[PDB]
Amino acid sequence: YNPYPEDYGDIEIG
Amino acid sequence: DEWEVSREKITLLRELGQGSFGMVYEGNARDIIKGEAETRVAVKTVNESASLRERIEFLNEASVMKGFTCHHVVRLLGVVSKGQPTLVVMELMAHGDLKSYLRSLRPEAENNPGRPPPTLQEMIQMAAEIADGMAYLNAKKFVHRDLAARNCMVAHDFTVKIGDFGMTRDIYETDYYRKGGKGLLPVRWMAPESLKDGVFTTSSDMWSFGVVLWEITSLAEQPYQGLSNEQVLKFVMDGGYLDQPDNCPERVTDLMRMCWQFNPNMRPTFLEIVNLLKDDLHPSFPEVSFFHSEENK
Repeated sequence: YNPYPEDYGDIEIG
Repeated sequence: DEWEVSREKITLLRELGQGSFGMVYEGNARDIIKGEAETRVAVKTVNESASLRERIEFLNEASVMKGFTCHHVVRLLGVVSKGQPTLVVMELMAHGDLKSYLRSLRPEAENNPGRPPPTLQEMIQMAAEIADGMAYLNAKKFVHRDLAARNCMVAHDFTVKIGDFGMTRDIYETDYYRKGGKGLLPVRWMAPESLKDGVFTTSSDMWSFGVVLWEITSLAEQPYQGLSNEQVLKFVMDGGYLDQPDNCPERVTDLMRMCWQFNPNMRPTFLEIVNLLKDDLHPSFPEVSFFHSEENK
């Protein structure tokens, strides 16, 4: 049940 | 609660790994599944220092899962909500998350379990299972928003199931969920219109499904390697998409391309994916699938 924190990034959408 | 489990029935054995909101454990649960005196389970918990938002989201995710019954969706087994901490008890997936699983099957992987990489047949089976779980979620009027190999789980018998509903949202009233603004987001899995307009629909889950196929065929390489998060955001909004992995089977390439149509209205549905694949699957599939069930109406 590995976290992959690098698979998320702080970005703006919309 | 029909979901409540007595705390004394749970024993924690070891840490499985960090979940969205806190540590997940492998545990034993007594008398949680009819016919089993004791069952090995996954137990999700909230971090001691979780923000208020994270504490709320952890509880919301457990709540969402109470409504689901699908062979291709990881099962909620119970909640310990008396006293503290809250324990969320789920079906243990013996082979972990699919991203970790795929990475272990690389020829050079230190943890290569001594088994060959997925065959075309096995990749098609995985695809149909993931799409069936997603078809179910869509029929239940939820959008997943974080479909990715890391959020699919692999059972003892190698059946793949959708897990991790940390970003999942109800779409019953409108068929979409909109959330513009800054966020910690799975940018490499997100559809151009999600990036542009903040909109999430079953069609944007379909885009992510395409990336899952790309992960399966690349043994979970990182999508858009060499691009930063901000470069991916630009690239994809401007019509960019991933290249085909080395030796990617053509059947799978064709599907990926369809999932990555710029216009969401042109992408397939999850029901269409299962239907495309329905004649190339294990004999048990119609016995367990949402697709072949009376519920699929």
